[PDB]
Amino acid sequence: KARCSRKALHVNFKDMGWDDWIIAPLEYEAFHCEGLCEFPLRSHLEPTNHAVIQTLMNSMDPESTPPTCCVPTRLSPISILFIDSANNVVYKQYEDMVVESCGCR
Amino acid sequence: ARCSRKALHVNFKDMGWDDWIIAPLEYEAFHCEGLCEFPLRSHLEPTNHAVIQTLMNSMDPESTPPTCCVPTRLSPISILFIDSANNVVYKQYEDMVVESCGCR
Amino acid sequence: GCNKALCASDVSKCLIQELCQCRPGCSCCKECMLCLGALWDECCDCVGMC
Amino acid sequence: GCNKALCASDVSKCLIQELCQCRPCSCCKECMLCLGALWDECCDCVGMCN
Ligand SMILES: [Ca+2]
Ligand SMILES: [Ca+2]
Ligand SMILES: [Ca+2]
Ligand SMILES: [Ca+2]
Repeated sequence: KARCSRKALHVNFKDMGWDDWIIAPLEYEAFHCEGLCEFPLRSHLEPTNHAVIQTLMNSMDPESTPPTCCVPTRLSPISILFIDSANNVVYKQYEDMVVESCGCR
Repeated sequence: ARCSRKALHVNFKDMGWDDWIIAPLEYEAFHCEGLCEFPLRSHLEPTNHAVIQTLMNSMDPESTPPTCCVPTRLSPISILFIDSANNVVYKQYEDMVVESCGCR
Repeated sequence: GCNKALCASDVSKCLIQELCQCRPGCSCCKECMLCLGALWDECCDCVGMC
Repeated sequence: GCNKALCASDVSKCLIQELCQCRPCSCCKECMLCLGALWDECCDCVGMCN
């Protein structure tokens, strides 16, 4: 079981039933964040003070305090061409579509 | 049951920090815990990535794991402590108390 | 009232379009129904807009 | 290595004081001051052993 890390996550819009409104792209690489969050956190990644304290408490007693969680801490956009609710054709940059870094929070 | 803010009392002596923190002796930090499943409540201010991952997890939980409940807003507290050089310092520490939780 | 098997796809579609996010305490109450279409009946509870 | 039992509290102390959060190395020496007698035993928890 690895420490918190960015990992593959392929998104297929047709698989998700979004081919009836998304024209392009039909797939993209989104990534996801998963893995152990335990003392020591990767300190060069600047975890929040809260997460440092919570990780210390979870190391003190993992039966009393739960661990922090591996999540996206930076994300980036992709552009999508799609048909909106009103049948306009739209090319739009969707924010926060792709994980760029993971971290324990 | 869903992602929410729960109590978490921090006692500095219990963690070994009494030798350098003068005050306060303890504070309420809170923590974030609970399920992140479809539908993510828009009060969880979810990112687009989380909405997508949540939909994928809902469709095939064996292939895609759920998003996770974490702090999304935090507030500070002030601490009076002794630093490594033996100065006494009163300082606001950022990101010490959970104000809101959300699936990310 | 929220059929997660029936509703997850189209409800998520509307969310990432930043629809069905205004609280009814209402602005988007209608642009949400437009996005859900026939599934407004079967999926309004998924966002409580009813 | 990094003895978690021996190091967790003192390393956490240094982290929340915003020390030991660089990489090889500017902040190297204020981190060492903060870990003090535990530098040998714990420098690996923050990757500063040089
Ligand atoms: Ca569809
Ligand atoms: Ca101590
Ligand atoms: Ca219908
Ligand atoms: Ca020593």
